[PDB]
Parts: sequence; structure tokens; C-alpha cells
Amino acid sequence: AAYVGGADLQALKKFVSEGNKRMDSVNAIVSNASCIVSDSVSGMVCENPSLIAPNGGVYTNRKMAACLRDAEIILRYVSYSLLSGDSSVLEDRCLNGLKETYASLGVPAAGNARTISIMKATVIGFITNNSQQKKLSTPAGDCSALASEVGGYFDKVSSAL
Amino acid sequence: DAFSKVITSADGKAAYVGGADLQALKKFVSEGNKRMDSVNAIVSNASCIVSDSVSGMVCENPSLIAPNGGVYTNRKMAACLRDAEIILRYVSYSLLSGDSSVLEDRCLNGLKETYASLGVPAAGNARTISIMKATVIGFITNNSQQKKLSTPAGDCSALASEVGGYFDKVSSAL
Amino acid sequence: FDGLAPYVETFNNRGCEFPKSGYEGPASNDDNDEMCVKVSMLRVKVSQSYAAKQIQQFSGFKESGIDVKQISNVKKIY
Amino acid sequence: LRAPIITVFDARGCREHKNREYKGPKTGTQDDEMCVKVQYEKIAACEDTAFIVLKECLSEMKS
Ligand SMILES: *CCC1=C(C)C(=O)N/C1=C\c1[nH]c(/C=C2\N=C(C[C@H]3NC(=O)C([C@H](*)C)=C3C)C(C)=C2CCC(=O)O)c(CCC(=O)O)c1C
Ligand SMILES: *CCC1=C(C)C(=O)N/C1=C\c1[nH]c(/C=C2\N=C(C[C@H]3NC(=O)C([C@H](*)C)=C3C)C(C)=C2CCC(=O)O)c(CCC(=O)O)c1C
Ligand SMILES: *[C@@H](C)C1=C(C)C(=O)N/C1=C\c1[nH]c(Cc2[nH]c(C[C@H]3NC(=O)C(C=C)=C3C)c(C)c2CCC(=O)O)c(CCC(=O)O)c1C
Ligand SMILES: *[C@@H](C)C1=C(C)C(=O)N/C1=C\c1[nH]c(Cc2[nH]c(C[C@H]3NC(=O)C(C=C)=C3C)c(C)c2CCC(=O)O)c(CCC(=O)O)c1C
Ligand SMILES: *[C@@H](C)[C@H]1/C(=C/C2=NC(=C\c3[nH]c(C[C@H]4NC(=O)C(C=C)=C4C)c(C)c3CCC(=O)O)/C(CCC(=O)O)=C2C)NC(=O)[C@@H]1C
Ligand SMILES: *[C@@H](C)[C@H]1/C(=C/C2=NC(=C\c3[nH]c(C[C@H]4NC(=O)C(C=C)=C4C)c(C)c3CCC(=O)O)/C(CCC(=O)O)=C2C)NC(=O)[C@@H]1C
Ligand SMILES: *[C@H](C)[C@H]1/C(=C/C2=NC(=C\c3[nH]c(C[C@H]4NC(=O)C(C=C)=C4C)c(C)c3CCC(=O)O)/C(CCC(=O)O)=C2C)NC(=O)[C@@H]1C
Ligand SMILES: *[C@H](C)[C@H]1/C(=C/c2[nH]c(/C=C3N=C(/C=C4\NC(=O)C(CC)=C4C)C(C)=C\3CCC(=O)O)c(CCC(=O)O)c2C)NC(=O)[C@@H]1C
Ligand SMILES: [Cl-]
Repeated sequence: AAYVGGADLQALKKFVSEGNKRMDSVNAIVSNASCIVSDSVSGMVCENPSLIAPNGGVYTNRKMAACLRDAEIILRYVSYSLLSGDSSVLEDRCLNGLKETYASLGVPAAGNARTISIMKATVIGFITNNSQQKKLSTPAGDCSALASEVGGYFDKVSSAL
Repeated sequence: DAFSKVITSADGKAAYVGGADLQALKKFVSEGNKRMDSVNAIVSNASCIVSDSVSGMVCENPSLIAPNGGVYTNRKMAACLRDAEIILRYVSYSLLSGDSSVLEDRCLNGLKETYASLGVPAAGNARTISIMKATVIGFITNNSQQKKLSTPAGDCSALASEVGGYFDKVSSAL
Repeated sequence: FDGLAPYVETFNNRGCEFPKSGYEGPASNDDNDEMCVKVSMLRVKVSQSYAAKQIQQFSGFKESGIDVKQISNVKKIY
Repeated sequence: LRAPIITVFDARGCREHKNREYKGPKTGTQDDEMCVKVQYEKIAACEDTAFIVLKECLSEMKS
């Protein structure tokens, strides 16, 4: 594990834009990961229930478990892109060749696309969240640049897949 | 009867109520269609209800995942998440049937003594239950951020009061 | 205590062209013929691997879901 | 199947945990009470999560 605190953290927040808000946006994603993942995958399914019909993309416990895992993997590489301000790791370690893996496994591209579009809207919603301050975990304010940025990272995923 | 047979079978056999039997069931319970929507709001959100309720217990008292805390180990956290779901599911059945008998007899009977013998913190259970109650009521009354279940718009305050009572039986018992 | 709990399932499936299995009673000749409640008793299980994910997810002690009361603390309260 | 697992610790005011993991220079500011942890581990496929999500799905199918 790497630990970035104290002066290293202060420095990190000078080398990336929007440093404090950026840490907050990452915290909101990782602290809500299980719902982000389940809402995205189950929204793909509820809109296209044939995905859980016999022979559908996620119709068994095992298949669904793998899909939930992959959705989490993608979310986590997006979270690291937002932490670091760069999509290099996401592109090289998670998206490079993933479309071909999914072709070989018969994972449906339209299903993936919808999981991603729900996930993108959800994560952006955690960043653009306009709840009244007493119902908000961070100081209220403008996180538009981070919302745009993370939308770009999801768009890289969608393009690759 | 049909549901008590599967509740006592305790072996995965299922009961199915559709068609005319379901039309009849909805005549024999109060607000039958709204009651099914209320149940739906629990069972289609089960995983996030459990997670948010335990997560709020923990953020209010982070020492619950400090060493020796009530849910510090994967084993203890798994048991706690499990119990929260068990309780939520007995509440869902209480709402389906309009009665808390099974919740009281099969879930709550002996539960306090069990937690006392295991050292499970009563204050942690109290917070988890309060959040689960609020979350369920939020989904039932369209007070939630997400409104994924399409219903006709109307007042479900009676059903929200009823399910709140079932959670209050849990809180009382614990 | 056996870990068993009632799983209630609410199938509101008007318009669904999927074979109907489960219900074996009379038809209503209305929309209830496309709706069903299922109940079964099953052991509730949570894996240690999911529990570990949850511990990590909760370890910020700060970020809630959207538009809810904030109750987090930095001191041990009990 | 590894991914970066990030934990963000805004620990301002938290005394029960001793801030011993980060070993670099301090600042004399509240940044000394905050830390980001990053670890690259295998992400598990959880069949209990799959089962509960499938149950959720079965009760909310659109048509
Ligand atoms: C789960 C985490 C979460 C918390 C906590 C919270 O307060 N909001 C959260 C999630 C969230 N979801 C969305 C958007 C969508 N979610 C779905 C899936 C569900 N809709 C269904 O019909 C369905 C099956 C019955 C679901 C499961 C969908 C489709 C969307 C919309 C995606 C889109 O194209 O716009 C958001 C975004 C904000 C919003 O309110 O839509 C958030 C924050
Ligand atoms: C299941 C996830 C979800 C979606 C998706 C959605 O749209 N709503 C959802 C959950 C939900 N939660 C509540 C209420 C509460 N949740 C908490 C816990 C969080 N607060 C924290 O401080 C914290 C740690 C940092 C949490 C995690 C709390 C405290 C509440 C309020 C409970 C109370 O006493 O009233 C709701 C209900 C919202 C409402 O009142 O309408 C819902 C729907
Ligand atoms: C429409 C929602 C749909 C499409 C389109 C599709 O591809 N699959 C769809 C639905 C679907 N339904 C199930 C399982 C299931 N449905 C019911 C309700 C149904 N059964 C009845 O007897 C009646 C009405 C009287 C209705 C309505 C039940 C009870 C079940 C569960 C059966 C069981 O195993 O206990 C599924 C799941 C896949 C499968 O193979 O069952 C889908 C995808
Ligand atoms: C206060 C929120 C709190 C109470 C009250 C309590 O009982 N336990 C509390 C906090 C807590 N913190 C952790 C784990 C943890 N905190 C940090 C941040 C910290 N470490 C540093 O070096 C610095 C420097 C800037 C800060 C700030 C880290 C990195 C960790 C992770 C430790 C690890 O295993 O990698 C925990 C979890 C249990 C534990 O004490 O380890 C709690 C409950
Ligand atoms: C969109 C991302 C959010 C939003 C975030 C804001 N955060 C603001 C200030 C702020 N946040 C922190 C904590 C952060 N810094 C860290 O180093 C770490 C942990 C390593 C975290 C979690 C700090 C320290 C600050 C500065 C104020 C303070 O001392 O507490 C902020 C104010 C504007 C700004 O600082 O630029 C905002 C708007 N706010 C929202 O409404 C959405 C949901
Ligand atoms: C609080 C509960 C909700 C709310 C619920 C309402 N539902 C209403 C009518 C309704 N709901 C269903 C689906 C329900 N019945 C079933 O049998 C099953 C599954 C087996 C389900 C999930 C039906 C079929 C109906 C009848 C109308 C229709 O044909 O769709 C309703 C209208 C009043 C009433 O019928 O009593 C309400 C108010 N409404 C809300 O605003 C909150 C969120
Ligand atoms: C979660 C919000 C709590 C928490 C829960 C824990 N429960 C633990 C063990 C446990 N729970 C039960 C009751 C459960 N079994 C059933 O069959 C039914 C109803 C049908 C229920 C509600 C039992 C019998 C047991 C002991 C046997 C077992 O471990 O499965 C548990 C482990 C405690 C320990 O080993 O130290 C925990 C952690 N713990 C918390 O801190 C929060 C408040
Ligand atoms: C979920 C939204 C979609 C879905 C997913 C699904 N995936 C698999 C199996 C695999 N997924 C991977 C993914 C990766 N390999 C990598 O290198 C990376 C980057 C780090 C990723 C994300 C791999 C290797 C596998 C095969 C190994 C395994 O099974 O774990 C499955 C299972 C397919 C099967 O039947 O075995 C599924 C279901 N499927 C969908 O329908 C959703 C759209
Ligand atoms: Cl049929």
C-alpha cells in the first residue's frame, strides 16, 4: 500500500487541479461503490430482463458475480484516474484488450454500454450533488470540473468497449 | 396455509400467489396493491438498505471497525450484514402478510439474549435498525434520491406507519 | 437459530413475453394473471470477501449517499 | 483482475487511530490528519452479492 498524507498529500493537491474537491470526489465514489455497482448492473438488467433469462449475459449467480466484479474493476480504475488526474493506467491496465476479451466470452456490448452509462450518470450525480448542506457530507460548492473530467474517463471506457 | 407451509418447511420450497389467488389476497389484506409495492421497495433495494444501515452505524461510531470493535473482522462484519438482511426480510414478510407473528416467533424470540451472550453492541443494533427503518420509509414514500419502481402517485403513509411499527418491534426486542 | 429468512419476490410483469412458471391456481381474467408473489425460506449468507469490501467502503467514515442526514463522528461514542 | 483500491481518510479530529502509516514529512497543518491509501489487489467475484442482486432484479423487471 501507498500512503499519501501530510506533506506528500499537500504536494499532491498542488500538482493536480481542484485538489481538495478531487479527494472528496474520490471518497464519494469509493464510499458508495457497492450501490454504484449494483444499481448500474441491475439497471442494465431491469431495462433488458432477457439478460437474466436462460443463457442471458448474467443469468446465473456465477455470471452475475463476474459482471459485478468487472463493473467494480472499471469503477475503481476510473476512481484512480480521478485521484491522479490521468487516464493512462485505466487505458493501459484495464481497457487495453478488454473489448476482445468480452468478444471471446460473448459478453454483450450493449449490456456493457448501459452499465457504463448508468455508472457514469451515477458517479456524476455524486459529484454534482446539490443537497442542502445539512444533508451533504462535504462543503457545498462547485465540482463541475471534476464531473466533466470523470465523464471523460467513462467516455474512454465506453469507446473502448 | 400456503406461506406458513413454506416458512415451516424451512427447505427452499416456494409458494406462489398469482392470478385469482393474488386478486383474492389483495382483497383480504388492507391496501393490497400498495402493500405489494411497499414490499417491492424493500426487496428490490435489499442490498443497499443493508449496506447503508451498517455503514451509517459505522460512520457514527468508527470504533466498530477498530480492532476489537463489533464488526472489525471480515467474519464479524459478514455476520452483522447477514443479520441486518435477515431482519429486513422478516420485516418484508410482515408487511406482505400484515402481521408480525413470524417476525416475533422466528426472528426476535431469543435474539436479545443471543446478542447479550455474544457481546453485540445494543447501540449499534439500535442505529442500524433506525437507518433501515428510515430508508424503507423513504423508498415507500418517494423521499429517496432514486425512484426506480414505477407506481401511481399517491399517499402510502399508512403502509409506512405499519412497516415502521414492525421495525419498532425489532428495536423494542433488542 | 438457523439463518433462514423469508425471501419475498414481487413479479409485476404485465406485457412480459416470458413463460409463466410457479403459480398453479385459477386465472383472474385480468392483469393479476401477469403478476405473482413468491415466498421461500432460504439461508441468508454473506461472504467474508463481501464483508471485507464493505469494511473498506465504510472506512472513510465521512461520505454518505445523496441527500440524507449526516451522523458521522470522529470520536468514539460508545 | 487486480484494480486500485483507494481509501480516503479525512481523519481530522480522530485520535483513536494513530497516524503512523504515512512516514513522510509533516506540515503542521490539517493535512497531517488526512491521508489517501492506494493498494492494488484482486477484486473478488462474490456469489452472495450476485444472489441478492439477482433477487432485486427479479422483483423489478421492466416490460
Ligand atoms: C446506488 C447508489 C446511489 C445512492 C446512494 C444515491 O443516493 N443515488 C444512487 C445512485 C444513482 N443512480 C442514478 C441513475 C440511474 N440508476 C438506474 C438504475 C435503476 N433504474 C431502473 O429503472 C432500475 C431497474 C428497475 C434500476 C436498478 C438508472 C436507469 C439510472 C439512470 C441512468 C441515466 O441514463 O440517466 C443516479 C443519477 C442521478 C439520477 O437521479 O438519475 C444516481 C446518483
Ligand atoms: C439504499 C441506498 C439508497 C438509494 C439508492 C436511495 O435512493 N436512497 C438510499 C438510501 C437511503 N438512506 C436513507 C437515510 C439515512 N442513511 C443514513 C446513513 C448515512 N448517514 C451518514 O452520516 C453515513 C455515514 C457517513 C451514512 C452511511 C442515515 C443517517 C439516514 C437517516 C436516517 C434517519 O434517522 O432519518 C434514506 C431515507 C431518506 C429519507 O429520510 O427520506 C434512504 C432512502
Ligand atoms: C419479462 C419481464 C421478461 C422478459 C422480456 C424476459 O426475457 N424474461 C422476463 C421475465 C422473467 N421472469 C422470470 C421468473 C419468474 N417470473 C415469475 C412470475 C410469473 N410466473 C407466474 O406463474 C406468473 C403469473 C401468474 C408470472 C407473472 C416467477 C414466479 C418467476 C420465478 C420462477 C421461479 O423460479 O420460482 C425470469 C427469471 C429467469 C427464469 O428462467 O426463471 C425472467 C428473466
Ligand atoms: C476516528 C475516525 C476513529 C475512531 C474514533 C476510532 O475508534 N477509530 C478511528 C479511526 C480509524 N482509522 C483507521 C485506519 C486508518 N487511518 C488512516 C489515516 C491516518 N494514518 C496516517 O498515517 C495518517 C497521516 C496523515 C492518517 C490521517 C489510515 C492510513 C488507516 C489505514 C491503516 C491500514 O491498515 O492501512 C481505522 C481502521 C482500523 C485501524 O485502526 O487500523 C479506524 C477505525
Ligand atoms: C464535489 C467534489 C463535492 C464538493 C467538494 C468540496 N470540498 C471542499 C473543500 C475541502 N475538502 C477537503 C477534504 C479533502 N481534502 C483532503 O486532502 C482529503 C483527504 C485526503 C479530503 C476528503 C478539505 C480539506 C477542503 C478545504 C476546506 C476544509 O478545510 O475543510 C469544497 C469547498 C471549495 C474548495 O475548497 O475549493 C467543496 C465545494 N462540494 C459539493 O457540494 C460536491 C458534492
Ligand atoms: C407507496 C406504496 C407508493 C405507491 C403505491 C401505489 N400502487 C398503486 C396501485 C398498483 N400497484 C400495483 C403493483 C403491485 N400489485 C401487485 O400485485 C404487485 C406484484 C405482485 C405489485 C408490485 C398495481 C397492479 C396497482 C393497480 C393500478 C395498476 O394497474 O397499475 C397505487 C394506486 C392506488 C391503489 O391502487 O390502491 C398507489 C398510490 N404510490 C406512491 O406514490 C408511493 C411511492
Ligand atoms: C449487525 C448490525 C450487528 C452485529 C451482528 C452480529 N451477529 C453475530 C452472530 C449471530 N447473529 C445471530 C442471529 C441471527 N441468526 C439467525 O438464524 C437469525 C434469525 C432467523 C438471526 C437474526 C446468531 C444466532 C449469531 C451467533 C451464530 C453466528 O455467528 O451465526 C455476530 C458474530 C458475533 C461474534 O462472533 O463476536 C455479529 C458481529 N454485530 C455488531 O456489532 C452490529 C451491531
Ligand atoms: C457486466 C457489466 C457484464 C458481464 C461481465 C462478465 N465478465 C465475465 C468474465 C471475465 N471478465 C474479465 C474481465 C477483465 N479482464 C481484465 O484483464 C480486466 C481489467 C483488469 C477485466 C475487467 C475476465 C478476465 C473474465 C474471465 C474470467 C472470469 O470468469 O472471471 C463474465 C463471465 C463469463 C462466463 O460465463 O464465464 C461475465 C458474465 N457480462 C455481462 O453480460 C454484463 C454486460
Ligand atoms: Cl406462459
